[PDB]
Amino acid sequence: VVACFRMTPLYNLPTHRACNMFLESYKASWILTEDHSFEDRMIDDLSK
Amino acid sequence: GSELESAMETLINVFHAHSGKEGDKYKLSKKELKDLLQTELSGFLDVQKDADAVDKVMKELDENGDGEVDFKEYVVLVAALTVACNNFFWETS
Amino acid sequence: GSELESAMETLINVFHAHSGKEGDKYKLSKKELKDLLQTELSGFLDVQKDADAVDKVMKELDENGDGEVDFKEYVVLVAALTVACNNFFWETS
Ligand SMILES: [Ca+2]
Ligand SMILES: [Ca+2]
Ligand SMILES: [Ca+2]
Ligand SMILES: [Ca+2]
Repeated sequence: VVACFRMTPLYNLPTHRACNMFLESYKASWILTEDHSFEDRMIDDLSK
Repeated sequence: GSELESAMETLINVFHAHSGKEGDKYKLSKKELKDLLQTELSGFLDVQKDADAVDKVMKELDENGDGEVDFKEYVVLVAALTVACNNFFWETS
Repeated sequence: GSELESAMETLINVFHAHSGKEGDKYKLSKKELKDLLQTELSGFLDVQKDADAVDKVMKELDENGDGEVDFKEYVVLVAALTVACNNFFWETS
């Protein structure tokens, strides 16, 4: 029971700190995972 | 009348006595708290197996980050343990 | 020790007494809470003498706003204050 009495809740955290970590998490997962393949297009367009 | 005062003063006697013998006379250090709990509860505590569990529980219980358990923090935790014991009573069936 | 266990037992006893005194299941109405308070802590505590304090304490205890108090809320806060009183007594007064 004491293992959980701490409970370290996220919902109580101040908004600005939570937003600052949310940007980090979003960048880490979503944007980073997103895959864009533009190298072929860019090289072809430059070569033309 | 003053029965809650009696319970509270008994609490004070016990945890201060368990603090003084082992370390700083008043507060609750890690070793103080470990031996204290050993003295306090038997047949119910699961912390007996590892003193490192006592250490980490102390670390959390010291959100103030001083390594010493404040009296208010300790009493609120043992109130949560009263909560757990009442839940035990209801779970009994 | 088992004495501290009995201290929690005394808390539970006093709680369930006034939880059923007015029949509020297991939860302290405003009236049960008031009578409880001036019963357990005669002296340092005031409910009849401080009715505005009783009302503010009704709001504070009932952060949920239910107006009734279960075990967790008062055990936490009342234990904290009632034990911290003597800690201040030793420290300065
Ligand atoms: Ca100490
Ligand atoms: Ca602390
Ligand atoms: Ca009740
Ligand atoms: Ca309430």
